[PDB]
Amino acid sequence: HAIFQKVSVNGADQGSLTGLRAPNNNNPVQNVNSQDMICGQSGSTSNTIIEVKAGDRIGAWYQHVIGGAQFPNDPDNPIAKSHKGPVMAYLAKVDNAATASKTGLKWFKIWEDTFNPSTKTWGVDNLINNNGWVYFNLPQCIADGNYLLRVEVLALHSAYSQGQAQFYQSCAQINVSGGGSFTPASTVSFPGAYSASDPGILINIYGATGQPDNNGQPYTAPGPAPISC
Ligand SMILES: [Cu+2]
Repeated sequence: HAIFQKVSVNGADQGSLTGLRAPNNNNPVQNVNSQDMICGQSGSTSNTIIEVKAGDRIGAWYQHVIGGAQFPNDPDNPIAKSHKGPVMAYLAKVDNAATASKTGLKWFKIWEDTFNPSTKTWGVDNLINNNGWVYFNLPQCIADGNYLLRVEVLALHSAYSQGQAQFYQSCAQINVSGGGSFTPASTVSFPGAYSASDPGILINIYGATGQPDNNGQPYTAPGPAPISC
């Protein structure tokens, strides 16, 4: 239970909900066929389009509720420790990031922090240790212009049952300058890219003594591999 609700650009805080299409509650999306998978449940929208340069260091901030912790010493801020899983980021090129319909876009993955089997560390573990932030660079080669930037937490604490993996998604509206001429060889659809039977979605992450360590096995994130310039 958490909401992606703020972006930073090379460390500069763009402000709460600035440029975001974000849900207004922290409940998960669980039906991978839902249009809610694209940018989360329909919630707040913003007219701002965040100016970024290709290659920039982007931060995406999750907190338990809109605005931060739900109450003093909230143990589930930025997200409950139990919610082990990967974090993924995708781009979709759009003409106008403020007015584009979220439906039917052509998505490609640019980054993910999944599971390190030898350290037993999930992307959500790093999110927690970075106080809700996940950091990644925009590719240096992507073309100039508007994009939606979709960031997604996949929490697997209940994912051993069909349709009970939990998704926490929002989209940021950005304009890229200083880019290159990259065109993705392949794109995917949301909804569509994920199937409930995917081995990173229908998964029992619990080991011998009940710890969520994936039995020290490698984990396969759903969707396509991140592009590289
Ligand atoms: Cu939760």
